[PDB]
Amino acid sequence: SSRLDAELKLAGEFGLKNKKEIYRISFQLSKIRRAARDLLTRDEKDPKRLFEGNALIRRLVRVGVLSEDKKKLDYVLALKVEDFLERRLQTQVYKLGLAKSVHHARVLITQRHIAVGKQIVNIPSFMVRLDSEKHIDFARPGRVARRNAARKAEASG
Amino acid sequence: ITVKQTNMENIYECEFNDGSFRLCTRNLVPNFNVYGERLIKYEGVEYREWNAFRSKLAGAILKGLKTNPIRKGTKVLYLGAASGTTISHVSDIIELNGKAYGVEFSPRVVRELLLVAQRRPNIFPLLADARFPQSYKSVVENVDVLYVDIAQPDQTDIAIYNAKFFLKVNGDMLLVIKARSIDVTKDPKEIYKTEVEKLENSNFETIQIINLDPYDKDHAIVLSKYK
Amino acid sequence: GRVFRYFGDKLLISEAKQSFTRVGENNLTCISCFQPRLFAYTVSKDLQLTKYDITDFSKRPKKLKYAKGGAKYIPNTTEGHYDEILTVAASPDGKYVVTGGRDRKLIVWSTESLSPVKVIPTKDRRGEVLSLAFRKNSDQLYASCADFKIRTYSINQFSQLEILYGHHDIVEDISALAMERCVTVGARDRTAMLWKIPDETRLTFRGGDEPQKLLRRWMKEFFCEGSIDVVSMVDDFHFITGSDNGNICLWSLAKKKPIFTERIAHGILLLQPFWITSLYAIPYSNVFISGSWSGSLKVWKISDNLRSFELLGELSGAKGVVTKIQVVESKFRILASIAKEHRLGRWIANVSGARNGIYSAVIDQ
Amino acid sequence: ASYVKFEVPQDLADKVLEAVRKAKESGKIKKGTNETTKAVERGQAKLVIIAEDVQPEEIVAHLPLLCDEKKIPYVYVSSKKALGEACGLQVATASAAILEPGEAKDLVDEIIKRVNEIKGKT
Amino acid sequence: FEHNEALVPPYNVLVDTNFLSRTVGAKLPLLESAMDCLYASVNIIITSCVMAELEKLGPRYRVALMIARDERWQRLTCDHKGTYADDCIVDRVQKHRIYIVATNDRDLKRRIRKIPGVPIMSVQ
RNA sequence: AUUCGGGUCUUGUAAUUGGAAUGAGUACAAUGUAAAUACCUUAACGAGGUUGGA
Repeated sequence: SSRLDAELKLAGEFGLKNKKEIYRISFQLSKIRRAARDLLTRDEKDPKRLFEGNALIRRLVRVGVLSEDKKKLDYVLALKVEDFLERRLQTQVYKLGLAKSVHHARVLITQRHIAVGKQIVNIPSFMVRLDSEKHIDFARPGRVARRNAARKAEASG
Repeated sequence: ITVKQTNMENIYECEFNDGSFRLCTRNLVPNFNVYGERLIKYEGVEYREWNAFRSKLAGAILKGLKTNPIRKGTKVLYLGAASGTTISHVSDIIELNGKAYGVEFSPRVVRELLLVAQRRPNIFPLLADARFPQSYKSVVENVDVLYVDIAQPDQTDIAIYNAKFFLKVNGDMLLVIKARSIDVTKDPKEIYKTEVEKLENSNFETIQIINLDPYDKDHAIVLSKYK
Repeated sequence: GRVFRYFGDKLLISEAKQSFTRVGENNLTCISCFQPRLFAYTVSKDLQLTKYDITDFSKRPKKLKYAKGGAKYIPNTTEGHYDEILTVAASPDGKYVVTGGRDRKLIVWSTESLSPVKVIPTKDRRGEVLSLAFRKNSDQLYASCADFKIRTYSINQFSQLEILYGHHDIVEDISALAMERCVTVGARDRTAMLWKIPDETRLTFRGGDEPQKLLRRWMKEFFCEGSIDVVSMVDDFHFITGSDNGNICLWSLAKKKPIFTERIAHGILLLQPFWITSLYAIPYSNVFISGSWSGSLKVWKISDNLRSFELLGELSGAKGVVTKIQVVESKFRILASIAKEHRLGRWIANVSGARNGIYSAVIDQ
Repeated sequence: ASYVKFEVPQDLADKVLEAVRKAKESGKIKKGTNETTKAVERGQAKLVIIAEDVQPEEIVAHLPLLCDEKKIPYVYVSSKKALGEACGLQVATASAAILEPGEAKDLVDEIIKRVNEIKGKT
Repeated sequence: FEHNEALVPPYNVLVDTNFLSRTVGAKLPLLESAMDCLYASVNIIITSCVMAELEKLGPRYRVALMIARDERWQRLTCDHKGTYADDCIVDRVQKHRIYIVATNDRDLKRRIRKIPGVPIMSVQ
């Protein structure tokens, strides 16, 4: 069923990113209010449409948001769900070499290692923005990330 | 080794020394290959191996193209002839009787098409922009097949325009849909649907829609008949 | 802590005394001058550190002592360099000179014996040292590195104090005065950043302006910037940057955009601009000097209203790739390290009069 | 330079170098002009990256022509030293190719679509 | 349910005639209703068969037609407008299980659930 | 969904590698119930084992 094949979809996103639950639920609801309140544009350019504009538009974000356009951020309702997902270390920290493959990643995110330019960040679902600083930090030292720096060419997206 | 005919004219399959099956065409210019392809003699007749990973037509065949409108003595207008890979295979298929008109607007590449077209009386090279069929109106004739593989966002529209100039009523159009050069943002599968609709909202009768995967990522080929 | 030195108009630049001193080394990457008997220190890709007496403005720099590193020193806490030395800074107290480069080590040497007294590793496999700057009248050292971090040190503790984060590319150049703060440039991030160490805050200034956009707003009445490469602080409230499109920009801490821009400051030679490869504002004055590989050192004067700068003159004996500029006084003496190559290995087609050594210019009034 | 077909703004150039690094880590890349060539000739490459400061220009001049025949998108970066050093090398490289993007799929798809826009298209 | 997904914004939604009538004579903003529930750009369309059927209804119930002929729904040019609305949508979605269907015809919905990957919308 | 066709092709080791994974104890003063102030925060010292279907 659509319920069913949905309960498929979710499990698809279940490592289309990396989660293990219904943080897909988290991000989901997010997308709602984002849209929702947003989609409640409605309306005109009410000086409100204004602040809210460059406002929610300043969703960008880094690793987050879109790229360069809008206005119409319902695109996100498409993305966000399927985009807001990445961004955060939960995603955009495998896609940077260090992490051998999502799993082999969250584990260091937790397990002390993996730190955002000073200070670790166990919160294994932070968010990224101006990333170039997402190194190991470590402070004999964070091993799994300090030598397996095959990320020395992690020119990815 | 063994070579034998297939459901489609002048298109053959090989049994190999090891037990592999690969497409090939009957070599119009024996002893001579256009890209690096393997030349194969069987019962004193030479065939050119047709690599599916390079040629979209070979791909579409291997993905089960019902009926191929390109055969012996067919007249084709080939939009986006490039270096001559695929067009050389349609030259083999069409034989001296038929004719291929290769339109291509990148000089860097028509350079290498020239070499292919010198050796082959079938092929009539044209350095022109497929967006202006007026600029080759005066060299071409009307045709049976409009084979269209051009990297352009409005590729479909270009194809329809050439069609109402050159495609015979009840002729066929093989149109390659390049998702990533129409829009890298959109889903390839949403693109295939909306482009086909352009053909239908003109008057092309969608016969078959193939997905070129393994062989070509984010590509689909449409076969349809102009009315 | 502002600009109070107005000698720009007094400078007898046209009648400057110019000299050059060859070195047997390949590719000086940096020069550091000490000012209370005056000293200069040079470092090279050839792993040589060299000390000169420059106190006699009548004669060329007098070589006193040298120390050469090498393969022997492969580990990184050995007391010698084994990969390209990229930067050198003399301590304001006269006691220390510290070097750093591609072997991810700071090495602090005594000026007395030219011997390593302490080696402080960056502890990162990507932490190459790209630039050094002491806080003036202090032992506090700032090292800009290739892993996007700026590391701070207390030199008479021989320790690392902290690490600063913000840049999104290599931190090519760093400049500091007397305040506990510094300016850095991030190359391809096209930002300059002002670090207020005690306030734990930082200002961010952005370049990388689209030429089509610039032209579009100029029609209200040029060259693409891909990297901001050099930086120098003129006072505690202003600084200058130099880019690989020839732009020399004057910035105020209060403004988001540059308060003034001199485009293609070193000219061109379809069109390619000369990069700014060297930039030194003499502290709290209205003069600064710029260098490229175009054959001359341009000396500029800042307005008294700090809203512009203007070309004072040229020092045309300076052929080669200028890698670093320093100015000492007693009479001004400009010293500049000249190499056949760019400090960092950026590729340079035809450098005219390519050579290895130290350019000197003595200017009166 | 003349083998450069279109203009790449530095933001994109940096997003390319990033895309390559993540592809070393999580996917499969090819590095060097000959290997890049073979990757195009074989149709394996999804994105081709060409440096702008190649010193005889003609060394990579065949790539735009070749990529168009095989319909593989290509992009420029300004430094060959920077592309090689991205690639996981300590020496320069004139051209490279991404065969499988891995954890850069999203990042690549944005590039192959920005170079479409600043090329024409829609 | 073993169904591989590839849906991308904007969703393509076929609106049937019953839904159109319904939303009209109860003042329900059909367009915004779909953007709300799909939480993304939607292209809202109606087959020629559905709108034809409306056309007949329109002879005594004016108002559905205008909304139904609005650009918001864009016409899907089917080859068979003569086939009941139900069968029309079914034969169009049977080859394109891609499009979402908004219908008040619980009979049409039941037989569409059969096809994997068909979002189904309706008004309570 | 298969009925036969089709799809194509890793998958098992109740095989052999990975770090000095980590957890838990030990001063550790302590924002600190001036005594809670070893229980916090450190720091470390040490330290991985529902359903349906035979």
